Amino acid sequence: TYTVALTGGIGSGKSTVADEFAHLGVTVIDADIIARQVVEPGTPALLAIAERFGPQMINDDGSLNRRRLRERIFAHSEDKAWLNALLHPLIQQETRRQMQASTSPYLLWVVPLLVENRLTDKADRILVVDVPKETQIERTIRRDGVSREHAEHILAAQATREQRLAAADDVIENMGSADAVASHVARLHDKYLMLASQAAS
Ligand SMILES: Nc1ncnc2c1ncn2[C@@H]1O[C@H](COP(=O)(O)OP(=O)(O)OP(=O)(O)O)[C@@H](O)[C@H]1O
Ligand SMILES: [Cl-]
Repeated sequence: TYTVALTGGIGSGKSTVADEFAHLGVTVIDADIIARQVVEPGTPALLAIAERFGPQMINDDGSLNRRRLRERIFAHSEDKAWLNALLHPLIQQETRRQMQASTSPYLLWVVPLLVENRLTDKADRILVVDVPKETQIERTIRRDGVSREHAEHILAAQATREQRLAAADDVIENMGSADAVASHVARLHDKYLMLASQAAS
């Protein structure tokens, strides 16, 4: 299936832009979303986590207490392997199920480390969601409750803005009015529909 890889730095709005494509009927694959769904309330994986590490891993609303699980892995690095063994097969299975169930003309794959892990060859097209550096920092501080200095450290551990733009086939700036960003998505959607038809012929 024709595949567009969406990437961008922390705070740029990968998920925000992907949602607009989803609204146009595009199947969006995002490993972070899938990882959250495999540990949703009532899931067997969440039960396994609670039975190993304790009922305090479950909040009163039935969801995973993510901070308590991060604390457990921080104190016991060996439990990272256990968590990976539990969750990776479920994430792989659900990724494949979603691919198979899709009936849209193309797939949008959210790939946060596309450039860093050198995956710029798997997708038919690369879309970069871009914002100024200061915008990344401001949106990350707000969402994640980190210091500006912490946000800067994350940026330094990710691909540079220039590297991401160099790899992009198309760039969407997640700035200005939300309506215009959505119109930009609609224009790219038509481009991708036509490229998918061209590939199919
Ligand atoms: N146009 C915008 N103006 C202001 N804030 C925005 C805008 N678009 C998204 N945001 C906010 O910016 C933050 C980052 O957005 P989002 O979660 O889509 O980022 P991401 O690139 O998918 O994720 P990550 O930073 O984890 O890599 C969120 O709090 C989102 O609400
Ligand atoms: Cl977390």
